[PDB]
Amino acid sequence: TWLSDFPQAWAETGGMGLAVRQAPLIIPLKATSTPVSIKQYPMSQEARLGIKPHIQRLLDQGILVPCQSPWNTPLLPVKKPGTNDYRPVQDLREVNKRVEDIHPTVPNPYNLLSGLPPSHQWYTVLDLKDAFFCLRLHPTSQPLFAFEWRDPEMGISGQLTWTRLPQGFKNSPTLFDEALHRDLADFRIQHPDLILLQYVDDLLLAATSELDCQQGTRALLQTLGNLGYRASAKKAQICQKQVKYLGYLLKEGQR
Amino acid sequence: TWLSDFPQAWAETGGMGLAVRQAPLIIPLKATSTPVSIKQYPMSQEARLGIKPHIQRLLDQGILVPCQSPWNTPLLPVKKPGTNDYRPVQDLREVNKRVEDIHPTVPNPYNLLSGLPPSHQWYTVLDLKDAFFCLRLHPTSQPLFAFEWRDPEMGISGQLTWTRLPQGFKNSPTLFDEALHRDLADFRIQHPDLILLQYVDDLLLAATSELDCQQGTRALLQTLGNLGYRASAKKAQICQKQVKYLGYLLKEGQR
DNA sequence: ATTTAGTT
DNA sequence: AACTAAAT
DNA sequence: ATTTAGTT
DNA sequence: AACTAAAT
Repeated sequence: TWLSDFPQAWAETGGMGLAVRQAPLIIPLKATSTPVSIKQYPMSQEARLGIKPHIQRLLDQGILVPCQSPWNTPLLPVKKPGTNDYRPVQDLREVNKRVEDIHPTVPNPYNLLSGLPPSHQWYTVLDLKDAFFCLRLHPTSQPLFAFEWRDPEMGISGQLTWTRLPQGFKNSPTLFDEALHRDLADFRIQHPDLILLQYVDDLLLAATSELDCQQGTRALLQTLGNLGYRASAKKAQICQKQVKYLGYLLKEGQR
Repeated sequence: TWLSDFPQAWAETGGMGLAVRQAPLIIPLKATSTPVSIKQYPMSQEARLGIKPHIQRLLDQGILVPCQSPWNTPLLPVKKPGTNDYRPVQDLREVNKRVEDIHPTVPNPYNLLSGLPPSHQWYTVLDLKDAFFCLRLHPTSQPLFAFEWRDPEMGISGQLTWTRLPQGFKNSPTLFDEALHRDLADFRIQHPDLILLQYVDDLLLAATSELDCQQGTRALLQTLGNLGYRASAKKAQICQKQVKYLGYLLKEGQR
């Protein structure tokens, strides 16, 4: 039982993650940027009620904190179903435009998979849960991602912001990918025979023998857990001959 | 008085032209072409009355003749003014598509004018009237350009066609330009010092001295008249230092 | 609620 | 230029 | 009266 | 995709 031997490595039994080895991230602005404050678009009670539980959970988790900032972007009520449950989606486009660009270092899936040799037939796929939220944001950069939150009946001060790398920020995928690479560098050095592919929060470990894949997976889960990341036990594909990775179906070394 | 010394050369005093040296033109069809017969679109009495005098004049001139043909294209009532006088415009597009293409040998005005040296400052401009109609169409090709004509009160048999190169035919400008070049080849050889530019029916004669331009123009008018072409006395610009040719204003050797 | 790159 | 489709 | 290449 | 502009 992998879930039992590695309690800390799974999102199911390890609690929200936090990359303890990673220094809080500082987000540099473009040379001429000035704060932009876009008023919150009026939200219906339906959308607000649907979103509230999520905001509360994040505040309880310390991922969202009250603040007073010259920056402000609108929260969008987005429901996946035909018209069911709502979830908060922040429109950070005006913030993204004022943030200095960085080199896109995340490889496209096609090129990433090209590094998978035929020799390693035993695959293991893990996806990290709430990956961006595992990376802390430096207090100086936190104000940048502020939005307004007002509960008609006892609403928070006014604005809330993130203490972790947020969704909707143009550099999140790249910064997370680079941070995880730094954290798993040693693991790669300690396991020369293993093949590890990283695509932001989607990991593929490849070994030659079921045994290698087994021991390798134990080591990877142990490492991820200690670093503060959390993998989804529900979606985990362990030591399989066939697995689904990045939209592909890896079987017999195909795709 | 040029109009008096060259009666035959002017459209005003020489009658409709006819290039007597040019063999009637044979129009080759594309390898797979078959006759196309498009019914005449109903025409209002207003348009018909406006067009009638033109049709009658052409029939009197032998330019239009009755016929029975498997080919037929529509006549369009087109009035230049805001809604005044109508004139017949034949829609020969379906005929054009079935006629074999020929190399476009008429040079564009820009390139044509590049052959005008600074030495020849005395210009003479003539435009031939009803140029295409001066070229006969071989009896075998005449049926190709048939259209319907019916006078509510005593209408012609049915169809009429052209005995001369028609307007609206894709190869008319090129075939006329090549025919005139053949007819004026000798003139060019007999006047080495003169510069003659031809753009379909628009002619520009350039000389070094007013005298040369004078004698040259007399010779050109005499030649055109004898060949069966007719120039517009009204629009004629003779031995000028400045003239309008092909939309350009030739002055001092400029443009 | 807005933007934007595409399509029609 | 009026519509779609994506995207935050 | 229809077509067509362009624009909006 | 609804409109224009030319063209025969």
